[PDB]
Amino acid sequence: MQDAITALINSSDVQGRYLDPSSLDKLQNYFQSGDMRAKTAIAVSANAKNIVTKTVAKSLLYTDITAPGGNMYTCRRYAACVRDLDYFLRYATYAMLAGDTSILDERILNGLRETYNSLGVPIGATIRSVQAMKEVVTSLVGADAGREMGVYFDHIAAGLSL
Amino acid sequence: GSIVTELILNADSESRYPAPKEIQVYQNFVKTGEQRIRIAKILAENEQRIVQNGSARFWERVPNTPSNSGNERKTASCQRDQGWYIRLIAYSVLAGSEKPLEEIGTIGIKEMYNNLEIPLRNIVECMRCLKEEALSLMSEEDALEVSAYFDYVMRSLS
Ligand SMILES: *[C@H](C)[C@H]1/C(=C/c2[nH]c(/C=C3N=C(/C=C4\NC(=O)C(CC)=C4C)C(C)=C\3CCC(=O)O)c(CCC(=O)O)c2C)NC(=O)[C@@H]1C
Ligand SMILES: *[C@H](C)[C@H]1/C(=C/c2[nH]c(/C=C3N=C(/C=C4\NC(=O)C(CC)=C4C)C(C)=C\3CCC(=O)O)c(CCC(=O)O)c2C)NC(=O)[C@@H]1C
Ligand SMILES: [K+]
Ligand SMILES: [K+]
Repeated sequence: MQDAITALINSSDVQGRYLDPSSLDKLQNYFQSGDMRAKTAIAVSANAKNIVTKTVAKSLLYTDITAPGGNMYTCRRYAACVRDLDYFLRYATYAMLAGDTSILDERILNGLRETYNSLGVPIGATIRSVQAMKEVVTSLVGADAGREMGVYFDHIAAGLSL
Repeated sequence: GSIVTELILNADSESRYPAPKEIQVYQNFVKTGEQRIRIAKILAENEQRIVQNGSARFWERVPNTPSNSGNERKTASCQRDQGWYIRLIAYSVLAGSEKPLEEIGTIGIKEMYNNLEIPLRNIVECMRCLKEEALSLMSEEDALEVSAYFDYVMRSLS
């Protein structure tokens, strides 16, 4: 995968150059954000199961998707869904820590639009639930860190629209 | 990749969040950021000095070598490579790992140089010369990190 540092290294390396004044210090920017990033990852790690519970409650329950014939009907399918929300949360945290979205493109969104449509998984409902996760997490970590995790959530949501 | 990438990919392989140990590594790493950037700046501004002074000691140490055969191009080529290894080492220092150096410079090194018909031990030698120059431009502490990266390149060439 690529991180905030790896990315800057790679953009330099393709022009055969040492890191430039702006690539440096963007690096300083990152190194300074680590504490907040470690703080956020720790808190999400300890509220992971709780976050998805609130997420599901606010976007997927009491709808046509949990009714017979719905894509979230059948405990198996309900559990699959919750597992996918588990994946979005964990991977968005990896990304936030890395300070780069690349890991989402390669480990989460690779063939997901395609896989979902194949299985009948409602894409608009999924986006809805990702935007709820955003808010639930912001309610747990504050707006300051909430914006940061927001960017990664927005990324996932955006890559399902296409 | 980088130290951060290694931590994340570790957790990924166990399908879990970062552990207490992985978080502490991360915190100790980013804490040394300013110093790391100081080191990489040294290397950047002293590329020509290191290369030319190291080339100079190197060629005295090893006169039979394809960069010292009265062939420009060949000489130019070798001088360019030395500069590239400095760049890679600088990236590694910033990354907190030999990953940048490994991916860009180390994996395939024997196959490439062998193909080019450049004796490996001579490259190792030149690395010693470059190593010395760079160490001298910097503090005792700063020298520790940088030493190992130079050592790494030399490890891979034998
Ligand atoms: C929950 C918010 C929504 C929902 C989810 C849903 N997903 C599946 C099926 C799959 N989900 C994935 C996704 C991934 N697998 C991975 O390893 C990764 C990367 C870490 C991702 C993102 C895949 C590949 C599948 C297929 C395999 C499987 O079935 O387990 C289901 C099951 C659908 C079915 O018909 O079997 C469901 C229910 N569904 C909803 O209604 C929500 C909107
Ligand atoms: C210098 C210390 C030694 C030396 C080297 C030597 N190099 C060349 C030619 C090339 N070297 C490279 C190397 C790289 N390609 C990469 O991707 C990387 C990693 C980032 C490196 C370091 C390449 C590709 C070339 C080929 C020319 C080109 O750039 O297209 C030569 C010339 C060989 C020739 O026959 O032309 C030499 C001599 N020679 C010495 O004496 C030292 C031990
Ligand atoms: K919990
Ligand atoms: K090799």
